[PDB]
Amino acid sequence: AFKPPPRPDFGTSGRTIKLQANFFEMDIPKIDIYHYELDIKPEKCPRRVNREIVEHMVQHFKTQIFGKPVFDGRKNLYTAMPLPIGRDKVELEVTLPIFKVSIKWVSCVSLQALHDALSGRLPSVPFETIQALDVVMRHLPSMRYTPVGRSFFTASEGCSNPLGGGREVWFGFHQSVRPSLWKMMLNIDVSATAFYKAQPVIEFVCEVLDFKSIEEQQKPLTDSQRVKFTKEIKGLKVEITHCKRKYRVCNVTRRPASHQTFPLQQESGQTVECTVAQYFKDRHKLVLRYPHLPCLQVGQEQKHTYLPLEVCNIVAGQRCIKKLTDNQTSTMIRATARSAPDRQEEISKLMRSADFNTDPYVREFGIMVKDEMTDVTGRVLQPPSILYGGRNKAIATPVQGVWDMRNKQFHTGIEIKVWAIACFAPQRQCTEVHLKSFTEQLRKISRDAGMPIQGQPCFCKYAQGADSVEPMFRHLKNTYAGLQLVVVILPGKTPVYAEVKRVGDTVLGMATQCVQMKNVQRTTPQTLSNLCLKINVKLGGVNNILLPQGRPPVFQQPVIFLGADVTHPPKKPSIAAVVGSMDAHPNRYCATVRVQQHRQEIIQDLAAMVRELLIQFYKSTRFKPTRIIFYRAGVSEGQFQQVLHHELLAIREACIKLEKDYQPGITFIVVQKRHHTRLFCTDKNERVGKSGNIPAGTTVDTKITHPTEFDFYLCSHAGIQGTSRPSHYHVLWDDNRFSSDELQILTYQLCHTYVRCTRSVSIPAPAYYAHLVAFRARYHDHQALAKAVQVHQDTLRTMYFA
RNA sequence: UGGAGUGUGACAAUGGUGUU
RNA sequence: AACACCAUUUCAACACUCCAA
Repeated sequence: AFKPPPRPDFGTSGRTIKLQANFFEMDIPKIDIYHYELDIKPEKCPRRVNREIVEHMVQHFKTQIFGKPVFDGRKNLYTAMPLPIGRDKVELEVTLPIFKVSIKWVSCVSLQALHDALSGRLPSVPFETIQALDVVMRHLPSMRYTPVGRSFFTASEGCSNPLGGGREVWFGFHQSVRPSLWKMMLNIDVSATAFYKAQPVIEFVCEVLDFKSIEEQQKPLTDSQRVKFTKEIKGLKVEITHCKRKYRVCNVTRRPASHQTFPLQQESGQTVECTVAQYFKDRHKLVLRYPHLPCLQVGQEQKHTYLPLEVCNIVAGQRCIKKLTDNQTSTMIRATARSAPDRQEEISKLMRSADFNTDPYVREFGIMVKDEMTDVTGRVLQPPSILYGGRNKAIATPVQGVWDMRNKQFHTGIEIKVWAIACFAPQRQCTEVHLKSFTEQLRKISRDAGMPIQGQPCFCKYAQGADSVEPMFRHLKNTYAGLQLVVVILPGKTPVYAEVKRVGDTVLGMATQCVQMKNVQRTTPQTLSNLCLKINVKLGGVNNILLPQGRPPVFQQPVIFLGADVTHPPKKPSIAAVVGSMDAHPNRYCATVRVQQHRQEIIQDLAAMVRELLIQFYKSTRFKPTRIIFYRAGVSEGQFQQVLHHELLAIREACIKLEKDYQPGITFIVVQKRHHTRLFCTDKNERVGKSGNIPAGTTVDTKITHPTEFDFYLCSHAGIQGTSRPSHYHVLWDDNRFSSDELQILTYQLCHTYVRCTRSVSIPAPAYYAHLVAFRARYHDHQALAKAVQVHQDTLRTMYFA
């Protein structure tokens, strides 16, 4: 439970398809770079200030040192060539129109060891080296661009994309230095956001208040305009233009600049009441061109510092946080999240205009970055045959990641004979005609799906308030003998849903299915179809199974599939969910959910959860799992060592305390949807759909993947919009000794066992289910709430989370 | 609350050190 | 009570697109 497994082989299954990744090949020298620690007092200075201080320290001490370093911004310094120092601390003083800086030697970072690491020599890739290189590549844009999080943003070169108000669209990019199979690469992905337009505040008022010009009004119209302008400018930073000095707007004055008064404190004689306009007229010899406009209150309310709008400009680099209107959000998504070729060309254009090969800090260390994206081979895996049943027992073949139930019926359809209707929406907007039409349409779709509605509901009543849920359900449960389903019509977002699911899933164990109000009014066959999928699954039926004869050889012996995900509160306990397959299809899953420490992603009581699932598996199959496939979802790389250490033991421990010396092979895999890796089709004809993304099933385990460890990219879903995010899978452990092809095919095949739709999903079904279970337990003093997530006895043996 | 896909969030929340 | 900074938390929220010929 310490070391991750090496990649066994390279996959050879599927049709090859020429690809390009958003990785840019880097040429890195064998030179050793030198690392030094800085010590700066005071110890609270912002990063930008630190970079500024170091910048001053470099040029003013060229006679002693620096015969061109890079900076972290906080206690990390690198130089290409060495300097006159030692392990001893060298302290000096600098001045900024007053700081004390101490430079201390730390260590040497050899890039020869980096080549030995990228090659087959050293198995471990020095993290300190990756950090150093990343600091080098980020040093310039950290000062040149506007840093946000881990990305860098900037304005537009020619055109200027507006948003209205004081906003406009600034574009940016996220860079990160990553290790590869043979050569270091630079990962880069573009993005966009909304910044405040760098303009005079007098024009900001014009744009916020919908003025063609400021001379449209000679006097302030209303208190509401004051509130609106304040709502937009309160909190923003502005620079002055009659001396430079940056200020922060705390409020907007009620009175015009001609009447806005303040304590003048004219040297001696203390304060005299003076208006802002008279002040700027006397002191700064400036007559206000627009004295009828209010002032910006800046700084402290006790300080009484006001500024006319015509001397203030909004400083650039200020991102917006305010709510975006329809046109703003539209123009945003109408200029970002574009199709795959558009994003591809944007990244290329970015790599062309960023020009890393001409920047001094990059050239200092002799680093060369390829201006073209990295070509990668890639290969499209083969979609599994989906077996439907019914009278004909037809087969569905996933075309482009999507199939349908046209002339097909469920593998195990359920004859629904007893069911109820409880509408919580007002009868005024939801007539009985809507309910009957919805009933007819539902019955037809149901019977067509192989899950026939054998007749009208035994119950149909309107209701209101969540307090009506628990009593009614009890009555419903006691009146009608052997009811199968309770359909709950909701008028939108309401606390009713949470109680419906609480009473339904935990308290009584009744199969409940909520439907939004509008879908009851106007009904399409597709919606009713997916709804039937959910119903048929919730009632214990089987929608569809993988073709039994068309499965990887792992199924030749009893094997269980586990999925795990963790959800954190908005102080409240977090909840971890672990699901497990309960048959050999594998279609049916049982859910286990626990409560945990705040924001602790490491599943603590995992062992017991696995124990339950294992026990339930034996109860449902009469077979003991010779293999355990654990899909962990939600953890990032920085948590791997931690998670893999505990949870794997937690799994293994569960296998020991159960029976004798029963130790099946555990295959610990980490699913990751959140990453800055994009894949594009090289051939224009290979593009799929409007979004023009890579075809569903695209598999990559070369060039852009880890040099030594077992990981692979799999785009298992078809891109509906924008650019697809290929799900990344990292095998942290593997006792079963999977081949690349086998595990990739198994994973892609498990992406077809999703029971809520006739499509291929981005992540495997167990992980998705685990996410649904977790998010469901969200709707449901610590030991008290620990039993709140404990679902019902009869609900446990079902997929209520579906 | 029919479903899937992908954009935004990072002046985010907390515990920590520290400031007139 | 405001304000800085260091280490963590991709959790959740909102929105959009797609499911006529």
